[PDB]
Amino acid sequence: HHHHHPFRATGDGLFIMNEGNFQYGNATLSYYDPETKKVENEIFYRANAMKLGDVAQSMIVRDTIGWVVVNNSHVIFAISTNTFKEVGRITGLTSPRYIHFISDEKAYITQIWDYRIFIVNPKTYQITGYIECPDMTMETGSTEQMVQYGKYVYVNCWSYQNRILKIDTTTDKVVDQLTVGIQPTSLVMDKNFKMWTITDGGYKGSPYGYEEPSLYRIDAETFKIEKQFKFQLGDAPSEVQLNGAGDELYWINKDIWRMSVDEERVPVRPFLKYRDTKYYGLTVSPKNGDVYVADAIDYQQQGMIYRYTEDGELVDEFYVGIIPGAFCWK
Ligand code: CNC
Repeated sequence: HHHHHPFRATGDGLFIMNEGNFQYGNATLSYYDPETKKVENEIFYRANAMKLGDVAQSMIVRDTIGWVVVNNSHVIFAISTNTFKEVGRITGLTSPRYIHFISDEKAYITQIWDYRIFIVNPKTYQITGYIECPDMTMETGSTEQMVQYGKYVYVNCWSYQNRILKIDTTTDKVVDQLTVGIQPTSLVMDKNFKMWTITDGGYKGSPYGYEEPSLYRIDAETFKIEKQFKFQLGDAPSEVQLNGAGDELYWINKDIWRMSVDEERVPVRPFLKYRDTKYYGLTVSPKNGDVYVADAIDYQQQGMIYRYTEDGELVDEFYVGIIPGAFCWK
């Protein structure tokens, strides 16, 4: 007829969630093919004729449907992973963080500025319940990333909290907790069924705290801490990630750092050196073993991704949205 055929996502590509400026409404989604090395920006806007919203935080792909969590627009959009077109949405979310699917019929949505985890039925798009976290307020509340062991979801508590919680999905109740250093940022489960989390500093002039941050290996069966790796005061680490095998752990602390999940010690040498910039998100390809590093670079201008081989040679670098912070494989 007339207009050029719409953009489609063929193949085993990569969504990049760009946070945008908080309060400025300029969050965007990007898509990248590793084979083609072509990035498409603003795919949500261009597909739906509608701005993504305000702090685009995270994403999960589930049977060709992508669940994109817009933290500060109080929403999660279901999109086609082929078309990027909205197929449905979940609204009325305090300030969502991450979504974890127990089943098709039930998922948990963590929140900041709330003491509850929301329970939804993804097939109806409806809230089904709430999970009251102990010793938590609406004023300082924070749930974040999740992993499942058996019948249990574990979840780290970040902004002005110092805990990992343990939830029985049979009852949807918190049944156990573990205190760690302040503001654990992230959580992953390795091939040995050990969780890893890394704290940030707090910040200079926090009313909650400012201490030395730490990486923790934790057994999933027994919920006990096995190691701790303490770093410098004024470090502010973030975004722990695993490779596809779950035997190589990576995190951000000025540089990108890498450690085999086996072995008792933090390597001397990073995976990738500091650049007087703000490395901010991170992922590993489950096909290639390749490492993508999201640079926010000053948090103002258009950000960049940097792609490296498992063995540390630069493959590609490409411009995305403002403050890229998270990835999701298709
Ligand atoms: C830098 C930064 C960022 N932060 Co802070 C983080 N960590 N933050 C910080 C640091 C600021 C040090 C500094 N001034 O450089 C740091 C660690 C101290 C901080 C503090 C906080 N932050 C916090 C959070 C949760 C967030 N932060 C982001 C704004 C989050 C950003 C991510 C994002 N997508 O925006 C972020 C990575 C980039 C913001 C920025 O510097 N923009 C550059 C430039 C454009 O500045 P801007 O327009 O004026 O932005 C200002 C604000 O963002 C302010 N600010 C920073 N964080 C917050 C948080 C809140 C709640 C408010 C009202 C303002 C801020 O600092 C900037 C001053 O110019 C956030 C979007 C990150 C995320 N995606 O989860 C998220 C807020 C989302 C929400 N719904 O609340 C803390 C609650 C974390 C904590 N418990 O320690 C805390 C709040 C303290 C406060 N209100 O003063």
